[PDB]
Amino acid sequence: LPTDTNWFKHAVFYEVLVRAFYDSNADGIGDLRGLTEKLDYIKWLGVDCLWLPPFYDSPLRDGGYDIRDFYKVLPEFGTVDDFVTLLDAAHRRGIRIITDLVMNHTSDQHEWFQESRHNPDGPYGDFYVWSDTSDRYPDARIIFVDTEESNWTFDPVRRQFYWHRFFSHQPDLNYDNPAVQEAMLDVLRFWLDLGIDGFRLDAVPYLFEREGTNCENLPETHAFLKRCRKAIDDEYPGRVLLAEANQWPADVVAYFGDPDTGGDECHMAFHFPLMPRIFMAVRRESRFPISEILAQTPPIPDTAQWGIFLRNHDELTLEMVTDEERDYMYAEYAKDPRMKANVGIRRRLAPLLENDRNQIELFTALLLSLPGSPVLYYGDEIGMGDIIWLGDRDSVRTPMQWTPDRNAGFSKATPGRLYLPPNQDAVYGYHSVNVEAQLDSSSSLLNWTRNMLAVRSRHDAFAVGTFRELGGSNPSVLAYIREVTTDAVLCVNNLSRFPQPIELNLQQWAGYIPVEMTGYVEFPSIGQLPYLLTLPGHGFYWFQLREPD
Amino acid sequence: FHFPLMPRIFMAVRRESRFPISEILAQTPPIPDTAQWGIFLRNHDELTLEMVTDEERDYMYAEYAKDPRMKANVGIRRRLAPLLENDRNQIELFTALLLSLPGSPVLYYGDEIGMGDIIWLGDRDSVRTPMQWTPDRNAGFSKATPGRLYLPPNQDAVYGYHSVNVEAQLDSSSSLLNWTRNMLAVRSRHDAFAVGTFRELGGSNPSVLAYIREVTRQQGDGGAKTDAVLCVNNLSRFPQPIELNLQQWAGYIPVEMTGYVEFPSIGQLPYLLTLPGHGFYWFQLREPDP
Amino acid sequence: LPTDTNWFKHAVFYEVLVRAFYDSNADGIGDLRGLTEKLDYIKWLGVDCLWLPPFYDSPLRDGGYDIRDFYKVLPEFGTVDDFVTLLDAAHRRGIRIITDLVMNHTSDQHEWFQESRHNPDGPYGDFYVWSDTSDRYPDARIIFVDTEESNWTFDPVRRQFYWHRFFSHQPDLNYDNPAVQEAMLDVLRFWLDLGIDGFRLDAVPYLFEREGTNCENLPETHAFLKRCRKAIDDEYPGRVLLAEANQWPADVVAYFGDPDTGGDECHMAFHFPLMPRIFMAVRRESRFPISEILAQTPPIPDTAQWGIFLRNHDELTLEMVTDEERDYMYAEYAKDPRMKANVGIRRRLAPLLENDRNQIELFTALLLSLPGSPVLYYGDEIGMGDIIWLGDRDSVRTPMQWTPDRNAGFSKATPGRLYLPPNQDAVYGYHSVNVEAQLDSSSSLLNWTRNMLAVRSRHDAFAVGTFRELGGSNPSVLAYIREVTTDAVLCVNNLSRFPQPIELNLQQWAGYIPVEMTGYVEFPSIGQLPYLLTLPGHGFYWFQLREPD
Ligand SMILES: [Ca+2]
Ligand SMILES: [Ca+2]
Ligand SMILES: [Cl-]
Ligand SMILES: [Cl-]
Ligand SMILES: [Cl-]
Ligand SMILES: [Cl-]
Ligand SMILES: [Cl-]
Ligand SMILES: [Cl-]
Ligand SMILES: [Cl-]
Ligand SMILES: [Cl-]
Ligand SMILES: [Cl-]
Ligand SMILES: [Cl-]
Ligand SMILES: [Mg+2]
Ligand SMILES: [Mg+2]
Repeated sequence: LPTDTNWFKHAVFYEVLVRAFYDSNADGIGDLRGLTEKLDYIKWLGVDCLWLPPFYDSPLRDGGYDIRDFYKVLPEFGTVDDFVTLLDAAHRRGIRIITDLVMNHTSDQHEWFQESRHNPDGPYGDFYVWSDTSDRYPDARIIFVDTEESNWTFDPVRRQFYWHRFFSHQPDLNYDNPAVQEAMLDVLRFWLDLGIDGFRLDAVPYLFEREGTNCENLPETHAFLKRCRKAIDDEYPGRVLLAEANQWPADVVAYFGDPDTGGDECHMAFHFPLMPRIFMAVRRESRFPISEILAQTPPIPDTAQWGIFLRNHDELTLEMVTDEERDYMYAEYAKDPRMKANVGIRRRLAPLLENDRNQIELFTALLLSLPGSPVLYYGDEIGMGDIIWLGDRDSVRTPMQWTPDRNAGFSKATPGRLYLPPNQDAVYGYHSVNVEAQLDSSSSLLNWTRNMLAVRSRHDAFAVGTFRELGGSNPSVLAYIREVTTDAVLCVNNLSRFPQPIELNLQQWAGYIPVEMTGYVEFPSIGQLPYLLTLPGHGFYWFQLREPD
Repeated sequence: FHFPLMPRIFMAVRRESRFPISEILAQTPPIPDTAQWGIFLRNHDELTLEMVTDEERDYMYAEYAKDPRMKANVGIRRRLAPLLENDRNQIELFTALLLSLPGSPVLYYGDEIGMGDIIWLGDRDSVRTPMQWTPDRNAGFSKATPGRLYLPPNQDAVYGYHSVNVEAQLDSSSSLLNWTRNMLAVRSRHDAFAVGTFRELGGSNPSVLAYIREVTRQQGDGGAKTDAVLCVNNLSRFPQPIELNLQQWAGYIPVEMTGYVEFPSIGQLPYLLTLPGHGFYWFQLREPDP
Repeated sequence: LPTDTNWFKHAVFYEVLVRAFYDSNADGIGDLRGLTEKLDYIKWLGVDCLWLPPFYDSPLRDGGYDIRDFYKVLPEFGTVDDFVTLLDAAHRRGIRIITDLVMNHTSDQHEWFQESRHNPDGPYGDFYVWSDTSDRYPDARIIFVDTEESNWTFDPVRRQFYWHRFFSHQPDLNYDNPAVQEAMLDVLRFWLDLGIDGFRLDAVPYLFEREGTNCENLPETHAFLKRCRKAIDDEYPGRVLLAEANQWPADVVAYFGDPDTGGDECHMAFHFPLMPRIFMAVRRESRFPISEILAQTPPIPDTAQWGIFLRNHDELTLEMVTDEERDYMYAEYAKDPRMKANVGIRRRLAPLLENDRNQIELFTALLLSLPGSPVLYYGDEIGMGDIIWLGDRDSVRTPMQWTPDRNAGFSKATPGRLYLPPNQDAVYGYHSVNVEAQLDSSSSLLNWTRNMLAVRSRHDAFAVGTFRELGGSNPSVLAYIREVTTDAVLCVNNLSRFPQPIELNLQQWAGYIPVEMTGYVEFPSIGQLPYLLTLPGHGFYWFQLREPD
């Protein structure tokens, strides 16, 4: 695709798992050719970039975040040639593709690790972090404290301990070895040469360890990220790096790099607390949890962008971000029985909201109008459910529900051969929830979602506009303006389950005509008196503020 | 019974215009003080399966045949949800109208949970299938074998008893059942719905039907139960503004009935209300404080 | 097809409703083009001739047995050209087609009747049976006694009464008018010229009325049937006429015509009491109800053949045949709560047998091995259920269940537009019972049924062989031999729900080797001692009796 260094600021992303989308070869597992065959749907929906979770060769002990070979596609998905076919077909439709790349560690099945343990004096001997003792780095917490007794594991072949921030079968790479830094840069270039549009870099806060520190966010870690950005800048302009740092927003800004250069590390990073705050704002019928999180988020470099999504947990660690000192809602999450029940489990949007269509629309409207580039998760656009018993992550990784036919139209294989089963319950089951059934009526969730994407795409203000919170009489309503300079939009959102009035001081736009964006009806022009808007429970409106003749 | 009401409401929504409703109400002659109209959300009389019409006096006479939904169901009783293609917003709108327009309303069993129908059973029997109490065997209507039921329950993915039943709706405050029960409770506390006058307010926007209903008020009353009520109904599928001339109620405070939120007091200027597609509001008009 | 005057004796028929089989045009109603597109399935199943119930233009007030135009296909099915397309496609596969033709009456919407009533002095004035009184023919019973107050109805246009044996909207044709006889012969020739292989002639016992008689089975009625047979014989050799006479078998033999000519009326007629007797034989665990009905059936002409099927009711009148004087089981049917519940309602095979797979196989084995040409009803080969609330006839006329997809794969229309809905219950619903699901395992009812048809087709004895009941020690077991002279088969059937032994005197075949027909295992050769066979509850065996070396 022609280079366009700001495409990611205007993009709506769609996170879609290769294994889950479409099985074209009847082995019961989604594949790259299958995903390629469904690109017309993705184009029609109106998203701009696919985000694929790891599809590399892997023993799949930790969902594929345990990588066995960075250079090879998991065989059941296809080969590198199928990946290029997918890339070309997407680009032909103006769709880009990014993927997750785990930087911190590999599977213990990786040939580098097997050489490291079997041949310590060989070229891979120092590719991992080895020690005669388990005493080093004692200030680093154990991320998976209920599963791992220690961040050090004794290897029976090498008879030394090796370091791992994640599970024991995921040994950490030794970034103090210059050959490791070059090998990982080479992985980046391999996929960039194939034509991938970018990566989400995963587990990067953990790259370097140092005594006297908690071994996260070290300056040498940021230094390596600068090398990655520089390689991109110099060799592949127009590609993107996204940071997965599950930290309070103030701490995450460091991952965009030096502000004096306009940003010299990641182009994007995720704003994790957004969904938990929106969720609590609705539970409490108060705009404040949202107002406060946005107001307290520091400025980022102008060429950079936050990523946002409607999830309460990071998919790598299954942890919800928080901060004892800087999060006023810190103790409040535990008081909410809905938040409490789902601790450490990914859930889809409809189940998080008890399948309340009004709330699904409200949360989606906020996702599409708040500052940042939004990520939609595959299946949320039809209101798919999840199956929590499959696992904390696999809960939301069931097959895409295309039709009410056998296997939800995901596969021609026998049901017992599917990698995971489709939902089969009365509410979320494929007999009632599927793409085919929603294609017809203009009032389905799918068509509503598609229309909202079309509307958003016609207003640059949503992607790159300023953000001005309007306050107002009523704390149950969140109202704001997005503006870019010629394009100005007003968004009003009712966090209460009951109808609410709001009087807004819109004097600065006096004379302007609010045009509602779905039906194009012209509302009364703005005057010097406060503008009354009335919303039903959980309702919202988007208005284009049109200049007077 | 006032038979043309539902066909006119149905057409008003199809047309996104208040007039088919404005008109049948305006043209309905006054009736004795002792008397009351009965109203219901059906397009056919159950005895004859005929829809009432009149070549000379119904301006919509030829228009019904032009609507394919209307045409398909000629001579067949259908339940409310199926008539409205299971659109929850429309079910609420039609129900709000049924509960606030003049007359005494009749709800049909099962419409409060959004039951479907089974047209193949017959032109009347379509709507006479068992009440769906639970997702159990026979929808919890009977312990008999299924082959012995007088008629079978709905079994499809949309309306079937595994999905649509009383038990499933009892829990959530947001179910259609709980919403309907709350609307009935609200109505029962406001006399103007049952015996109030009817004053159509007109307004800038033809897509919105607005009216006020008032109690004449005699001896030993004064309270919410006898306060005037204001109802506003959006017949368009899109969000709509409406500006109302309520100057005779200057100073009164509209209080929305379900959540009890006070809206700005009525002034001499036109009062702006904004509605989502197919939305409605009910307000108690409270007399101001001296 | 090349003429073969005995094809009907070797045929397995498949009764299939055009409206129910396959909707190719997405109007929700099965059609001729759709039936044509499913001929590969019909060929694969292994049936030899389709039997289509009436598909003529009709207001459908009595299931299409009320005909408005004998020369026109009901428009929603297609036109005469689609019918010829179907005919040619079937013939190409070696499949023949017969259809129901109602001879006794037309709809009151038929143009003949409208002319008869409006223009009495015109050419159609005497096409129906008119009278100033309702007094004629008082000895004729009212068939539909719960619905029709009289066999005479007063017409408000002509202001005379007209005769009808069926419903009032089905006026009887006047066969004493020679122009009526010629017009009906012309209907026969029209369809024969198109290429149809034959007709089931319906309601023929009622053609003529005479004072002093009950107006059934009159000699003039048989005389007209001889005209039909003669027209066939002379102009279209190799076509077939089937009689629908719901009468005791002794009375039905008259419909084959004069034995001295080898039969000069219908080629075939149905043996209605067979299923009720098999049903009662199983209920009582005794072979006698079957033995007796077969033994008491008189010989028929050698070029003629009984038709047999697994139904308890005639589809025209919804009556079960019986005889107060000649049926020893006459009072017994009412004592059986299963028979009692289903009086006057068509039910499919699986529901009649409470979905007991062992019994479905037993009844099917009997259908395929007893004397006569069997008719399979569409859907029974996969074990379809019925929906009794749809009506006494429409109970068994729901869409063919092809797949577990939307509308059971019968149509692409919306479900609310289907002519009738598919079964949706946990036992018989299309999510569990459909062709697709049964295609795979060799042990499905569909594949079992197909294999039984293949086996039957390889032994002429089943079609045209003699029938010798073997008696035996055990009254719970029905054993017989079918033989043609070189091909001899032994069938043994356990009517008891428990395992049963039977000792058979097979001395006449001493030395012969019984070879079981499904697995081809050779059983001990027959000697002079009685041959012991042991069967599980409701089991059966078919053996080929092979000549010794
Ligand atoms: Ca590390
Ligand atoms: Ca007759
Ligand atoms: Cl995947
Ligand atoms: Cl590869
Ligand atoms: Cl994540
Ligand atoms: Cl989550
Ligand atoms: Cl009525
Ligand atoms: Cl109706
Ligand atoms: Cl048919
Ligand atoms: Cl035709
Ligand atoms: Cl029959
Ligand atoms: Cl039957
Ligand atoms: Mg696959
Ligand atoms: Mg059709």
